[PDB]
Amino acid sequence: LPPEKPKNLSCIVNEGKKMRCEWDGGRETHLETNFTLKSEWATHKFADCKAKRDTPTSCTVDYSTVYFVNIEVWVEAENALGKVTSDHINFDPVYKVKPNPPHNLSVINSEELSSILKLTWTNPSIKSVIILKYNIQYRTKDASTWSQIPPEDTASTRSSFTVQDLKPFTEYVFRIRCMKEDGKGYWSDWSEEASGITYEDRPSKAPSFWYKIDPSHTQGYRTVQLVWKTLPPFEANGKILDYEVTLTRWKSHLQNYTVNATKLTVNLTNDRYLATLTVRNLVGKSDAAVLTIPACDFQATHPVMDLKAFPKDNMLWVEWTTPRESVKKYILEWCVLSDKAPCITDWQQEDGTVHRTYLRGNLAESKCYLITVTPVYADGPGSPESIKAYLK
Amino acid sequence: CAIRHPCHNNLMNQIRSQLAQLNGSANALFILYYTAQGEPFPNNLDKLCGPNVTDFPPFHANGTEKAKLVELYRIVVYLGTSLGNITRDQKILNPSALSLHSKLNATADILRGLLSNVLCRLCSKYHVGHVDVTYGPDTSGKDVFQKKKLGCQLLGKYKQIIAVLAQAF
Amino acid sequence: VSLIPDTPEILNLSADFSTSTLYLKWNDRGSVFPHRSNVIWEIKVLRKESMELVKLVTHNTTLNGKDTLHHWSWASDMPLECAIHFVEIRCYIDNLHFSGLEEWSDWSPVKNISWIPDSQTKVFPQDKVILVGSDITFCCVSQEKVLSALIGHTNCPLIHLDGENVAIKIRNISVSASSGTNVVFTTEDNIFGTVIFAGYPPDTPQQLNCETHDLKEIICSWNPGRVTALVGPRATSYTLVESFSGKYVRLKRAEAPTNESYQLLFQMLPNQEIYNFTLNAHNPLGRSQSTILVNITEKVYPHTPTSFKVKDINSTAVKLSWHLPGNFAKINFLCEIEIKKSNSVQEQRNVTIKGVENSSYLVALDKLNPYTLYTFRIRCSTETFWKWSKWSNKKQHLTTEA
Ligand SMILES: *[C@@H]1O[C@H](CO)[C@@H](O[C@@H]2O[C@H](CO)[C@@H](O)[C@H](O)[C@H]2NC(C)=O)[C@H](O)[C@H]1NC(C)=O
Ligand SMILES: *[C@@H]1O[C@H](CO)[C@@H](O[C@@H]2O[C@H](CO)[C@@H](O)[C@H](O)[C@H]2NC(C)=O)[C@H](O)[C@H]1NC(C)=O
Ligand SMILES: *[C@@H]1O[C@H](CO)[C@@H](O[C@@H]2O[C@H](CO)[C@@H](O)[C@H](O)[C@H]2NC(C)=O)[C@H](O)[C@H]1NC(C)=O
Ligand SMILES: *[C@@H]1O[C@H](CO)[C@@H](O[C@@H]2O[C@H](CO)[C@@H](O)[C@H](O)[C@H]2NC(C)=O)[C@H](O)[C@H]1NC(C)=O
Ligand SMILES: *[C@@H]1O[C@H](CO)[C@@H](O[C@@H]2O[C@H](CO)[C@@H](O)[C@H](O)[C@H]2NC(C)=O)[C@H](O)[C@H]1NC(C)=O
Ligand SMILES: *[C@@H]1O[C@H](CO)[C@@H](O)[C@H](O)[C@H]1NC(C)=O
Ligand SMILES: *[C@@H]1O[C@H](CO)[C@@H](O)[C@H](O)[C@H]1NC(C)=O
Ligand SMILES: *[C@@H]1O[C@H](CO)[C@@H](O)[C@H](O)[C@H]1NC(C)=O
Ligand SMILES: *[C@@H]1O[C@H](CO)[C@@H](O)[C@H](O)[C@H]1NC(C)=O
Ligand SMILES: *[C@@H]1O[C@H](CO)[C@@H](O)[C@H](O)[C@H]1NC(C)=O
Repeated sequence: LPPEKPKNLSCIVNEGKKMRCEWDGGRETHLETNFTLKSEWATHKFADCKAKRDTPTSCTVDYSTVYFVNIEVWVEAENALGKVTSDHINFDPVYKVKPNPPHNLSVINSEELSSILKLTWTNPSIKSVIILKYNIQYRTKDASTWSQIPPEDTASTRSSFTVQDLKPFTEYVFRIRCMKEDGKGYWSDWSEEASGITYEDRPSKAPSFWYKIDPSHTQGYRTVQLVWKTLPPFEANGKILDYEVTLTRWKSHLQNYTVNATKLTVNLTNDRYLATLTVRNLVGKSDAAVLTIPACDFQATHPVMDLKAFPKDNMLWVEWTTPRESVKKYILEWCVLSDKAPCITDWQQEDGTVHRTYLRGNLAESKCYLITVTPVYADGPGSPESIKAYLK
Repeated sequence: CAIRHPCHNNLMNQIRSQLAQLNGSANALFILYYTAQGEPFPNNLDKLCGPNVTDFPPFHANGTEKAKLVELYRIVVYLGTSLGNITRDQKILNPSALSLHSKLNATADILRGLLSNVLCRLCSKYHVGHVDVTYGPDTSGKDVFQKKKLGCQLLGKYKQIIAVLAQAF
Repeated sequence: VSLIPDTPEILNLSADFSTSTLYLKWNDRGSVFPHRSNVIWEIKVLRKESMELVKLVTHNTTLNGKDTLHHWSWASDMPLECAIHFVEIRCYIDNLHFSGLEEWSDWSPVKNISWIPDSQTKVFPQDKVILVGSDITFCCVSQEKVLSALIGHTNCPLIHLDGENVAIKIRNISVSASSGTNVVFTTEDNIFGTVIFAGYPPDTPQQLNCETHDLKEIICSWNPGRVTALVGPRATSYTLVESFSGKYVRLKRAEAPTNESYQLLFQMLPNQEIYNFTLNAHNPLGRSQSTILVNITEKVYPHTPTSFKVKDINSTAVKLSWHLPGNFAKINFLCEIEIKKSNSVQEQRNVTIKGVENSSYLVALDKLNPYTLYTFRIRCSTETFWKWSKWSNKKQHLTTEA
């Protein structure tokens, strides 16, 4: 039972340590064998690699590795009957070098720019011998699949790189590995992950808000209630500091408030007014919305017809026919009719083009909800309508 | 030359990279040597570690490639012998240092590799068959201070000649 | 009358340039003076054109009116290769039975020695080893003017000599490093220097005790005291010698990264039963020694048993059999076998076993329970109380139950 040629002659070199070459086993041959690896500089040879009997996997070399010097390596196996040698290869140990991953990755944010970030790292000690190429993958704070950076950019030895086209106030994680430039060689391990954070340039388009009014409290004096929703932590682009709303009309009123909360109670007159809400951040130059409060006595002003709300499925879908030619927006309200207790209402804003949508709240089962749709026009809201509908 | 099997073809780029690495390692080794030698040495470098040796193989840049390779072979043989002697002397005198010995061993290994490469190239290209090499005495002994001074001057001359050879080839 | 002694003559003068000392010899003309009168000899050592550096006196007496040679030596503080040195002698006889006045005799004719340049070295001495704190003077002979000199980047002042030579007096030197401090003399275009070594005497080796693993050899170790600050060919060399027999072994300092404590091999001699060792230490500055007497029988340290099995016949429970190398065919053993129950208790018992050849041993047991998750462990001692042997690999081979 002569052992077959130990072919496939795999081999790998490691940076800072000695190299090692592999082979194929073949059949069991039911006999003990000792693989004797060889080395040849074409001028002078060295000691033969003796595979340890406990784990004869690759090799156990003893000479230091030198680059830019070819060497011929082959495997020699022999059992009690027969002798056979494997094939020979001539390779350069500088190509099989497996570099080390970069260390101490740093991330710093830019001033006034949220998309532009900076990435700095430290190249290993092998940068002086060979030319390194990098491969960087980035993802958000919570992502399953990483995003691949085009390798055409990081194709040369560089110490820093700048990332752009990024969303504001989004933390990102980076990692990098390096290998030889010409593509010949094994990739290095992945470096340590470094977190980062973008800037807080400016909030979103507009913090939409809706007004609430009571009837005449004391002979024409009515209280107004201003409420607005909280912008999610992806459009505000930074921590919310305070809200700022301005109101002025009728040649005499001009006020400004910096209430931290959403609810503020101010007593106004019967005359019309113009609302303007801004949300100030640590940077500034925020955006402004608008709202028109109607006058004292207004008629129905084009009420809504054909209102419906129904199950099927899992969310009450409201729908209505198209209103008249002039419609600004729809802001419908709803509450639950609880026995022996009043109801508090919620609200949401819809665009003028949309005629059917689903409400977003915390409704429960086996309850009756009174959904009221208030059509908002140019000169004030119109006569609303109500309808009851179960959940399940 | 008793060549076992034919050589590679990129020997020129190989020896160029080896000469660059040799220049770098020689600069680093010289810095380490004149830093770890002693206190009065760095202050009087211009007089103690001058690049003047009583015997050293000359080099001609205007010469042909064959003559340049022969001169490089002679120079690397002399440098290997002198580096072995200096390493022995430094291991005898100061056994505490380890980075210096590691750099010396790495430089000797790279010198032997360059020697093998240039011998392979010269025997595969021009078929010189045999070369003429002259061996000398220890040229440094019986005096500790003279040993130190000769070693530092030799390392300075080696740094200079390797900085010249890095641009020559 | 005036009694004037005869002018003495210097027979021969010599010097040892290695240790920088002088050798003087002369023969008094005692055959002329029959009386046994007391005499006094004064020798003045004058250098650098009659500077009168030191003056000595030696009191002697004529040996029954005979002429015998007297030798006198002196160690100079400055190397003899730095300047010229003159020497003259004179005597003054004092007769107890003389009535007239006694004066001093004339000085001997001048006898000088001058070192002729035979080597290329210009600074003296070369590689000298002295005690820390000793006073030494360095000299640099040359043909050109010297600018300055410095050892510990100090630039100490320099003194002048007769011909174009300078010297520096460095008092109370400091401790040197692994390499000697360079005593350089900055010339106009060259630098000549040497090295000096300042080390401490070898400390007495403490903690000198040794046991034995087998009755074939002894391994006696120790630890040095204060570091002598001398590394290389001038380091200390410890040597262990025997008192009664006289055999000796030498330790080797080949490899540089040495261990903390130095062991030493000493083969046991047949049937001695008594060992009285005496360790020696050598150094170019001093020496120390320390003796110790031990009883090799009681100073024994057994080895841990290896390659032992746990099995027996279907009869009463396992009779162990461990292998212990060495030569103990004369003394007995006290291997205590510790049996452990199912993580509940662990009883102790010991049985005596006579020594055997370099092979395994045999023992017996008594009424061990069934499996009960039993485990085995052994640690051998000796009838002579000492450190117990190291534990071996625990085995839990159980004889069949039910
Ligand atoms: C990365 O920064 C750390 C400091 O946070 C440093 O790590 C030192 O690395 C050296 C050698 O690798 C060690 O001897 C030190 O113990 C490490 N820690 C410190 C605090 O110095 C170093 O500046 C950088 N290390 C790398 C590998 O890039
Ligand atoms: C010192 O000793 C030397 C001896 O080496 C003296 O030199 C001798 O001088 C006399 C006359 O001057 C000559 O006749 C001898 O031949 C010399 N001996 C030699 C050259 O070996 C020298 O005079 C003594 N004194 C001094 C001051 O040097
Ligand atoms: C020789 O010099 C050393 C130090 O240069 C002196 O050692 C000092 O001695 C004083 C008191 O004697 C101590 O207070 C210092 O702490 C010592 N310093 C050191 C570094 O040991 C030594 O005394 C000097 N010798 C003489 C005879 O004066
Ligand atoms: C070892 O035997 C000697 C007998 O020669 C004991 O006596 C010592 O002998 C040495 C000889 O160099 C002397 O230096 C010691 O002073 C002697 N010691 C005594 C107490 O007389 C020696 O004692 C024995 N060793 C021990 C440890 O007792
Ligand atoms: C050195 O050790 C031996 C062995 O332990 C001692 O010899 C023992 O002497 C006692 C007498 O007190 C006998 O009862 C033992 O049988 C002896 N053991 C033997 C012969 O193996 C010897 O006495 C010790 N030396 C000293 C000075 O105490
Ligand atoms: C063996 O060859 C195959 C190619 O089919 C591949 O797994 C590799 O190159 C070799 N593997 C080993 C372990 O030698
Ligand atoms: C390995 O096996 C071969 C079989 O030819 C044998 O000659 C050799 O002694 C064994 N051991 C070693 C270390 O090679
Ligand atoms: C609010 O208005 C008052 C009116 O005098 C003015 O002083 C103040 O600066 C204003 N605050 C902001 C934040 O505009
Ligand atoms: C009230 O405003 C302050 C800032 O003046 C700040 O603590 C926060 O915006 C508000 N407080 C709370 C408890 O939300
Ligand atoms: C409430 O409105 C009334 C108007 O009649 C007046 O007291 C004032 O404007 C408001 N008071 C408070 C405390 O807001």
